[PDB]
Amino acid sequence: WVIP
Amino acid sequence: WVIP
Amino acid sequence: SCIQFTRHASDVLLNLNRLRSRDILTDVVIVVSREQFRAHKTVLMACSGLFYSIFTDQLKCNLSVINLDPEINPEGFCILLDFMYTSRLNLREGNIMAVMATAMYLQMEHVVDTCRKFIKASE
Amino acid sequence: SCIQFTRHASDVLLNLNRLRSRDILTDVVIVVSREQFRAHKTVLMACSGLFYSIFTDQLKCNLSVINLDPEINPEGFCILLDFMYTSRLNLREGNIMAVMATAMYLQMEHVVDTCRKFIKASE
Ligand SMILES: CSc1ncc(Cl)c(Nc2ccc3c(c2)CC(=O)N3)n1
Ligand SMILES: CSc1ncc(Cl)c(Nc2ccc3c(c2)CC(=O)N3)n1
Ligand SMILES: [Cl-]
Ligand SMILES: [Cl-]
Ligand SMILES: [Cl-]
Ligand SMILES: [Cl-]
Repeated sequence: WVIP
Repeated sequence: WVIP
Repeated sequence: SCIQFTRHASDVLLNLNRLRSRDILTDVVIVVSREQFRAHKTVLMACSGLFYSIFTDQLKCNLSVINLDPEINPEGFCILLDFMYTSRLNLREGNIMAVMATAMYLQMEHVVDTCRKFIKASE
Repeated sequence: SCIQFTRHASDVLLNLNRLRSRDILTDVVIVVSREQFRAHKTVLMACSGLFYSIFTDQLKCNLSVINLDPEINPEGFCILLDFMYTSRLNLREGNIMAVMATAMYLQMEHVVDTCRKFIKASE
């Protein structure tokens, strides 16, 4: 999971 | 396009 | 000896979401506590262990309406349906419990994992 | 304020290809010079400007069989259908002309672009  |  | 187009999968999903937003070739209605969500059976199956099991069943594969368990929260479902079509999860303090419960029921293992991690960080 | 799961789109496409390989919920047959290819209308539309136009048409959207132009090579189509479901293109000296011609007809702009580049390098 990432900060888009 | 890339070499997978 | 194949070549690969990096953005292809993302572009496919973006177009599938455009079809969903315009209600093009949607073939199922998911009913959650009277709220109704139109979607593509194939996308639901590709994202959820529960929908995969439902639509591979010889009788259920032909149903145009699926009713979820009454304990399922419509907002939690909506957030997860948005994630299915976009890879983006709108996870907030106010919805995390309903999102995790819905992802456990839908069998969306990666969503369950991030909810567990975010809850563990707040304790 | 969404979070994003990097591998989600790739995982969705991988599962859609698993459904295709097991012939699950395929809803169309594409006929190419007597060869037949089963597929999902939504995936075809998501990858091709031609299928997008065909399946948004109020009469054609209901067809279970689509016949392609007789000039279309079945091997070129097969390679492109594989690319649609995997992001991988089996581009070879022996098939590049048939793949480019099929991608131009199917309106798959990124495939046309790489074929043009590979042909230009060989001249
Ligand atoms: C297992 S083979 C397979 N073949 C095709 C499809 Cl459409 C599919 N979907 C699916 C199954 C289980 C799970 C998910 C999707 C998401 C998750 O967390 N668990 N699986
Ligand atoms: C343009 S809006 C839109 N909405 C939904 C879909 Cl399913 C779609 N597909 C599509 C259209 C045109 C092209 C492709 C896919 C690949 C290509 O090279 N050109 N387009
Ligand atoms: Cl029904
Ligand atoms: Cl998931
Ligand atoms: Cl027909
Ligand atoms: Cl393309």
